[PDB]
Amino acid sequence: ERPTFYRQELNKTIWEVPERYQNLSPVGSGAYGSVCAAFDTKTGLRVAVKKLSRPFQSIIHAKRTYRELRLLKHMKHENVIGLLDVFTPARSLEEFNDVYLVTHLMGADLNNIVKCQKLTDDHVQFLIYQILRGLKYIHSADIIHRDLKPSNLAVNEDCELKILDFGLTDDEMTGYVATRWYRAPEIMLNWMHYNQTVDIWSVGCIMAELLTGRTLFPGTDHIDQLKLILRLVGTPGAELLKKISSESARNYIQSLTQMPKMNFANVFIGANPLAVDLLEKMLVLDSDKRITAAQALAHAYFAQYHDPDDEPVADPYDQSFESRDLLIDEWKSLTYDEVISFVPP
Repeated sequence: ERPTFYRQELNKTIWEVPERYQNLSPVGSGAYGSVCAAFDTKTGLRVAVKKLSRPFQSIIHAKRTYRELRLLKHMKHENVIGLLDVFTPARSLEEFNDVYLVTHLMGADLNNIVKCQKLTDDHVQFLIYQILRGLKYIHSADIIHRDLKPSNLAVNEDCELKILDFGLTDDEMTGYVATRWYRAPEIMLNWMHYNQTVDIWSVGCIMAELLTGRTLFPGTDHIDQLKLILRLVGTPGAELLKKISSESARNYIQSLTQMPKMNFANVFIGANPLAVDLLEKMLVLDSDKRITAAQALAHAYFAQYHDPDDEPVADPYDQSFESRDLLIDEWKSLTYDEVISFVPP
């Protein structure tokens, strides 16, 4: 059942893939590996074929490679980037070295959408609706995205959306950078263990922006960002304070001049009041009191799209491997096993 593979060198990289993938075209690269756009003659879609570079260079890499493959194979939802195929030209574990992932190619991320046009409220309900729909699925499996942002949301000409490369160095989070602007404060300052409510905070930031055309919390750094946040939602109370482990963070938080939550109706002037209500429920300083993806889908803002019968949950995702210490060669074997055992949808 092994498909026939064919080799070729495109932009200094050798690609050895099944013949079902045609017209490969280099669409970029990075620290992760090279990526080609291709015509998948089986599904008929335009796909992204990524060749992982040195997936087993070290224990840490070998694990990351395994983790991403595991996460991609699990996701089966219209609003979440799923795995269309995974392969290696190797005929055995001894020859196993390169890994290729095939995912659907959506076109552009949310950032590129907003650059080309001005989104109506109807566009925003639909886009947030889909994000929440995919998040309910993700969360039902006890999986946290961890780094939801406009660049991690692919959209197409029909406004359909899919959540991309989930959270898998802080340097990328320093300064006036977008990569940190959508992060819940409790994880930004390592105040506590992050749970899925961290994603709901990212959604509020994104929805606010789509409504105003402006970044909700464009901090010049972590502290500046924290002040922009506390200013909007108020400084912490005693109940939220007890939940912060670090005695230093508490002392710091208690040093700030206390402020009340601002009126969201006067921040998001002219926005649909339902959207304003929902944002107040998403941007709650205490993560335990944030609205859940499931609860949010049922909020009146989404009445035109909500359908409790077309908002599926996922099968349990087993992440026991996360707390497992193995050698590079063992992680590689596990990875190999996941590849050859892949079953097309």
